[PDB]
Amino acid sequence: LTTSSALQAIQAVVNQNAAQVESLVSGITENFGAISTNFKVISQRLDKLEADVQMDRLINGRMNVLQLFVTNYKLKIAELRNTHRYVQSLINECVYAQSLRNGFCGQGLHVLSLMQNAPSGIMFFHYSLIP
Amino acid sequence: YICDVSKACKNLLFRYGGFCQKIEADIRGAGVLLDSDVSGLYSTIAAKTSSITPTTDRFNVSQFFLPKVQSNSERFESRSVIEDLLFSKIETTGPGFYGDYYNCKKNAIQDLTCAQYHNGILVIPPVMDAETLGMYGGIAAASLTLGIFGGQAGITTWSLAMAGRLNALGVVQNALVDDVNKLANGFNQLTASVGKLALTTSSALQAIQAVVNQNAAQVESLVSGITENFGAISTNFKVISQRLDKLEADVQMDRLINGRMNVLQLFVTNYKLKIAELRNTHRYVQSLINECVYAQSLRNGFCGQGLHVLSLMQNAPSGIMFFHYSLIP
Amino acid sequence: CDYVDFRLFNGIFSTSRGLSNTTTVITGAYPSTNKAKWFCPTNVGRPVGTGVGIGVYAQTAQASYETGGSGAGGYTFSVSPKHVTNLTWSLWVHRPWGANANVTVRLCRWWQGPSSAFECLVNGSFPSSQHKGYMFGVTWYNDFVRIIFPPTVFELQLDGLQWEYVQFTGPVNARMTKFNVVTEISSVLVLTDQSGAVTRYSYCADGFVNGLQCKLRLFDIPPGVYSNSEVEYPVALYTVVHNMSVCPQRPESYCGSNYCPFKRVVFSNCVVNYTSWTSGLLRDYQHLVLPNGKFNPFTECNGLNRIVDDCVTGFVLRVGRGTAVNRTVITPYLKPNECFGWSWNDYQDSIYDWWIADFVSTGAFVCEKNPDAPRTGVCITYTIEKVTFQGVLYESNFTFAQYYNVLYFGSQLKYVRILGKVYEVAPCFEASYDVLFRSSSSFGLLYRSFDCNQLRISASRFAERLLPSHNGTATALGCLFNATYAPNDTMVNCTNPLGDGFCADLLSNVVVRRMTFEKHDTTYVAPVTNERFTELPLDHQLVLTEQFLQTTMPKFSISCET
Amino acid sequence: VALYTVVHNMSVCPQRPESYCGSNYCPFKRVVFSNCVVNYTSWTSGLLRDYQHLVLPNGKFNPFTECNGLNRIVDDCVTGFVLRVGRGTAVNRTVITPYLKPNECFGWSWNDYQDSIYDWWIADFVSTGAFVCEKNPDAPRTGVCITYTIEKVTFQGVLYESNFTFAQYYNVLYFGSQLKYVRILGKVYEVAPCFEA
Ligand SMILES: *[C@@H]1O[C@H](CO)[C@@H](O[C@@H]2O[C@H](CO)[C@@H](O)[C@H](O)[C@H]2NC(C)=O)[C@H](O)[C@H]1NC(C)=O
Ligand SMILES: *[C@@H]1O[C@H](CO)[C@@H](O[C@@H]2O[C@H](CO)[C@@H](O)[C@H](O)[C@H]2NC(C)=O)[C@H](O)[C@H]1NC(C)=O
Ligand SMILES: *[C@@H]1O[C@H](CO)[C@@H](O[C@@H]2O[C@H](CO)[C@@H](O)[C@H](O)[C@H]2NC(C)=O)[C@H](O)[C@H]1NC(C)=O
Ligand SMILES: *[C@@H]1O[C@H](CO)[C@@H](O[C@@H]2O[C@H](CO)[C@@H](O)[C@H](O)[C@H]2NC(C)=O)[C@H](O)[C@H]1NC(C)=O
Ligand SMILES: *[C@@H]1O[C@H](CO)[C@@H](O[C@@H]2O[C@H](CO)[C@@H](O)[C@H](O)[C@H]2NC(C)=O)[C@H](O)[C@H]1NC(C)=O
Ligand SMILES: *[C@@H]1O[C@H](CO)[C@@H](O[C@@H]2O[C@H](CO)[C@@H](O)[C@H](O)[C@H]2NC(C)=O)[C@H](O)[C@H]1NC(C)=O
Ligand SMILES: *[C@@H]1O[C@H](CO)[C@@H](O)[C@H](O)[C@H]1NC(C)=O
Ligand SMILES: *[C@@H]1O[C@H](CO)[C@@H](O)[C@H](O)[C@H]1NC(C)=O
Ligand SMILES: *[C@@H]1O[C@H](CO)[C@@H](O)[C@H](O)[C@H]1NC(C)=O
Ligand SMILES: *[C@@H]1O[C@H](CO)[C@@H](O)[C@H](O)[C@H]1NC(C)=O
Ligand SMILES: *[C@@H]1O[C@H](CO)[C@@H](O)[C@H](O)[C@H]1NC(C)=O
Ligand SMILES: *[C@@H]1O[C@H](CO)[C@@H](O)[C@H](O)[C@H]1NC(C)=O
Ligand SMILES: *[C@@H]1O[C@H](CO)[C@@H](O)[C@H](O)[C@H]1NC(C)=O
Ligand SMILES: *[C@@H]1O[C@H](CO)[C@@H](O)[C@H](O)[C@H]1NC(C)=O
Ligand SMILES: *[C@@H]1O[C@H](CO)[C@@H](O)[C@H](O)[C@H]1NC(C)=O
Repeated sequence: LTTSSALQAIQAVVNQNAAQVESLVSGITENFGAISTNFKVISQRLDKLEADVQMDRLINGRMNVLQLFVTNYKLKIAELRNTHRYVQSLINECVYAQSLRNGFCGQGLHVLSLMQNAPSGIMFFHYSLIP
Repeated sequence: YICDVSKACKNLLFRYGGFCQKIEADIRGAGVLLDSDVSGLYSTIAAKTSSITPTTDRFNVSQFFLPKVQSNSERFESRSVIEDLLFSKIETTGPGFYGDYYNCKKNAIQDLTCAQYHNGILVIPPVMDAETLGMYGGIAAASLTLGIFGGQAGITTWSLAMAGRLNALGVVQNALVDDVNKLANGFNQLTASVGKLALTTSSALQAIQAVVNQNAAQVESLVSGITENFGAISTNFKVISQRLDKLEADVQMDRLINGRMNVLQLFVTNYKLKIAELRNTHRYVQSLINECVYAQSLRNGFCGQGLHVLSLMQNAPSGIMFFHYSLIP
Repeated sequence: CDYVDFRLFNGIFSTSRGLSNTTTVITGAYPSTNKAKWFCPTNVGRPVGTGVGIGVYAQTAQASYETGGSGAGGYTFSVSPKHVTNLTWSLWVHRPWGANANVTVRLCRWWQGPSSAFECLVNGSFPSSQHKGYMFGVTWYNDFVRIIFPPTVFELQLDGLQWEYVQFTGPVNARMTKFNVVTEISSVLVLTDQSGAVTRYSYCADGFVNGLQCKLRLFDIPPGVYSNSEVEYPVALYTVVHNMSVCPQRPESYCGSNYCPFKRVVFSNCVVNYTSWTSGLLRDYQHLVLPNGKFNPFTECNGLNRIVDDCVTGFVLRVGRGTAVNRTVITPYLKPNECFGWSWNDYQDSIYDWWIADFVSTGAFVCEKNPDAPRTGVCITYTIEKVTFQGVLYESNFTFAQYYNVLYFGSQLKYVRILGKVYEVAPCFEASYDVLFRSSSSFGLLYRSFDCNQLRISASRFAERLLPSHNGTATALGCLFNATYAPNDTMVNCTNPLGDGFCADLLSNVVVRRMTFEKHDTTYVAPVTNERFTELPLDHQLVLTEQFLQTTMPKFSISCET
Repeated sequence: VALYTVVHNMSVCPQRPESYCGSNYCPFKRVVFSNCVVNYTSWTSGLLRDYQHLVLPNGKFNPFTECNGLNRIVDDCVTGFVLRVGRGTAVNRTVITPYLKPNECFGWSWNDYQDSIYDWWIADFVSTGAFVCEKNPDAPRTGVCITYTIEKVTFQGVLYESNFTFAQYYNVLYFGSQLKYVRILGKVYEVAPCFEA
């Protein structure tokens, strides 16, 4: 992992997924300042004004975490639209054909390209002759 | 950023559902993706030259694209003449922290740090930082000759290289000295017209200013997020707990913490949104270097419209500018 | 003290929840790991030690296999405010001589540890551990009493307690019960085992490496470059920046001949003497004296803190007079942002004066003293005109308009005015540093925002700010301290990048080199149009290059009501 | 659902402080109620005509008539409090509610009804971390999926009896951010996910 920039690119995806999951787990564990995460507890112990202040703290705290997950998820989809068009060009032009484009299948004279599944994606193996 | 020295505020931050852990994981992973892209760019940029340097006969490429030779002064400069004009035509954004940052990058003083620290936020250079380098000098230098002299060296001059390029574009069978001089004059007039680009007319200078204007607007947002009080009586937390009772001190501290959390979170989202655009921008940039600059392309309209003669590249504020030369009828 | 068992600290650390095998930072009032802060002398008698702070901790000696038998140690200690009267609460904790002894804990109000008190909140006796070494403590930071005799913890918030003074005795056996007065709040990194019990700790401020351990949540730090360690600097609040004149007098409460409405006076932008509002004889205002011996004007507020800490906003003050039945002054109905107080006028006739202060919006402040001139040339976290900023003040010949006390250039604070003098606000560049870390005995420091040329750090401007680590090498990355800087050497294999084409070589000692990249060739061959030299390859190297591209994610279905 | 405000057994509370001040004027008598099981109708004399105003419409005794910031109706568990008592005289059968600081509750019952003498009590709910309930908790029903609330954290799941042991200071045990074990009435339960939700 310390020397391979392809293994490092996979670990960066796997590390960003765990950090997002902890955010959803923490968003329902913590109480955001209210006396409990149980809503019936809150309305039973407090008066009407303070029960409405603290329920507003829980609802907004959980809304913010959940909304942040959807934004990050939409931000990852929008990157992958133009990543897929790049990926379809590598399959059609490097794997299933012989390309004329300098440096597109690696630097040097292109011999062979193969492809393998990886965690959340695809790895391309480009073989070339450099002088 | 949220709770500057207040230990009372830092004891309240654990209530929010993993905010400060998630901020520090997102801004650090985004810089890892930024460093992974910039490193791939500079291994594409770094390229072999010929051991015998060809002579530019009447093409004035070294006066404009190549780093300026050190004059009778101990003020070393790494930039070319074109790279200096691109930094100096970009308008200022006024007083503030970002305008101080831009002018440090523009002035390019040797052994002077441009990093700033404010309120818990460090501004660190990326792994290579194009803004202190000339494109065709240095440790990671780009090749000037690789896309018209090719990868098997031996063509002695630029006049002999350009004659072969006009032959391969099918416009002259065997180029004479008047055919090559006509191409050298048209090159030199266009290259001298770069120094007269205004911001109002140049869509390339307008694309740089749009990046520089979005950076200043984001910096003001971080500066305003710790200046304003969001409705609380002060930005000092110890003031708040000393003057109010327990219920109202907890209402107003919640206003400051959420107000600063919202501004800081918005910066990380915008920063992640800019990283995600630049992943597929870099793959486009690597294709322009490999296929337009370091080779001769067969793709219509990819290096500009018309029959493609030459492409060169220069550093710009936060990026790269490609100079495409073509023959249209 | 000669020997404190530091392995007993594990039992007084705890987290909020049970955590298996984790590493976390906890924060609170904890015992010092400095053995000179402890107290255990042997003499002919029992020595009485004292201390001032927020807490106390204690360890009994190892009883098993020590030739003691049954005598253990008494550890009588008391905690009290700075001025003990009939009206203040105090603590008294005693264990007797022997094994199988009960600790008695008493939180009472004594008129005289005495036997008879007015009233007690804690009057308890309970068994304790003596079969091993045992550690316990009592803390009162921000008036939240915590009595930690493990495994149980008793807690109670008691506003206005103001405990600070600790006394403790212990009978010498054979040793003695050891004592540590806690003075401040600490952060501690801890490691838990499978069952959630702390098995390894480290205080975040015992040294330089300990602060980096708490920043990274790691006990064994691998070599690397660790950015944005921060320096803390003290604080300075300015509720006002100018001199105020004295306040008016309190309105007189004597209504002349008939019924009359109250007399209102505005207090605003002035310096107040609150004990001028009473007669001056102590027996009239004893109920207004705080446990720290300080006069306090108020007994009850609506929406505000009744304890006045040196500055409030402006207020409108109204006075009056009443009669107490059976020595009981009744608090009236208080509107929001009002505070009530009273003192005796004719004590034998049960006549009292009262005052209600209605804190309305004025923009101005009522303080108990005038501000001081700032200390120039040091980095301080200031608060001026409700805005907090970290920085350095220098005296300046700049002038701006008299209506303003701060001056901005864009969004940057440039000048302030304090007591009529104008100060330039300068940034303290040395607040942030990185660590270029090999091990605990070999590291280098990088001050990334600090240009440390020799003209700047030698000036009188930087005299109060110079530390020994600021005398390093000025680089394009900032100020590099005790690392060698070699910008002519290169590395193509950079594991530790610094930015700007620099790398940190952390193999033998800490060196900063340059990065390079391997130069590649192209496949385009220029056409041969005349006889010339060309450069053909003799053989080729076969190369495998890998390329990862993310293509997929899982789908999500969300019930947002759930 | 299944709420646990506490998970251990509590002993009984102390008695209400006596309101009779001996010979002169004296300050009130304060007692701390915390981590205990309370009988609120022990705070009255016991004759129904003294406390009729404290009986709720559902027939239940309620200790309080007026609160500042809290709900006056007590639903089986509150936080710990400091309780002070006193005694007064009602004119024309009208007990006056005094000034209440925030987080305080007031209540009263007749002491000598013919002479219009009443006892009163003010409970000041200060931060203790502990709770005052009217009964002890029960053992959980194992092997069914329940939405629990334990140590102020709500989770859906299934409890099974376990031979696992963790430290006595804790009532819940996490592996990372996942709740794995709880302790209820001294017994340790494995938290399992209900996959069929
Ligand atoms: C291209 O470079 C040549 C260098 O030989 C320039 O020619 C000289 O330019 C200087 C600057 O004005 C004059 O003083 C000399 O008289 C010129 N000498 C000759 C022989 O031309 C030329 O101006 C450059 N062209 C452009 C468009 O920049
Ligand atoms: C503190 O309390 C003690 C005891 O309650 C007070 O001492 C009494 O003072 C009165 C006169 O005010 C004497 O008649 C009594 O004989 C004293 N002793 C007792 C046991 O009551 C003392 O005055 C109080 N001090 C203050 C400053 O209030
Ligand atoms: C604190 O508790 C002790 C006992 O633990 C109380 O001492 C007893 O007080 C009663 C009533 O005055 C006496 O009859 C006993 O002789 C005392 N001694 C015992 C039981 O050993 C003490 O009064 C309590 N303090 C307060 C203020 O109530
Ligand atoms: C604040 O007010 C008190 C109360 O009047 C002042 O104390 C008196 O000062 C005079 C000096 O003229 C003395 O003769 C008296 O003995 C003081 N005590 C009393 C009880 O009257 C005090 O000087 C004022 N100022 C400050 C700064 O405390
Ligand atoms: C910072 O360190 C440098 C290097 O040690 C100091 O420069 C030396 O100062 C001494 C004075 O004691 C001179 O005699 C030497 O000629 C200097 N140069 C060397 C040793 O190369 C400098 O004084 C230090 N400055 C501060 C502010 O500590
Ligand atoms: C709660 O307190 C009430 C009031 O004292 C208790 O009720 C009394 O219990 C005794 C039993 O010893 C009976 O002799 C009395 O007749 C009961 N009523 C009255 C009005 O005194 C009750 O037992 C206590 N406990 C519970 C669980 O309710
Ligand atoms: C000590 O405590 C035990 C248990 O609480 C009790 O049984 C015993 O009577 C106590 N003895 C004394 C002298 O306090
Ligand atoms: C963590 O706990 C497990 C058992 O749950 C046990 O292997 C050991 O105590 C810890 N292991 C590590 C690697 O921390
Ligand atoms: C005042 O004190 C007397 C005796 O000291 C007592 O009888 C009376 O109830 C008290 N209260 C009032 C309101 O008079
Ligand atoms: C301010 O003016 C005085 C008087 O000319 C001068 O001596 C001083 O250097 C000036 N600057 C500062 C920073 O005091
Ligand atoms: C402010 O008040 C102090 C009080 O001693 C006085 O000495 C000083 O002259 C006043 N004025 C200024 C400008 O500091
Ligand atoms: C590069 O450096 C790493 C760490 O120093 C080392 O493990 C690796 O073998 C090196 N590889 C080359 C090709 O130098
Ligand atoms: C009490 O009742 C009497 C007659 O029953 C009445 O005159 C009086 O106004 C009432 N109120 C007070 C405060 O005495
Ligand atoms: C717990 O221990 C007992 C005694 O050995 C055993 O019978 C039982 O299977 C164990 N496991 C559970 C889940 O009760
Ligand atoms: C808890 O209280 C109940 C009350 O009946 C008792 O039966 C039980 O033994 C106590 N202890 C445990 C561990 O449940």
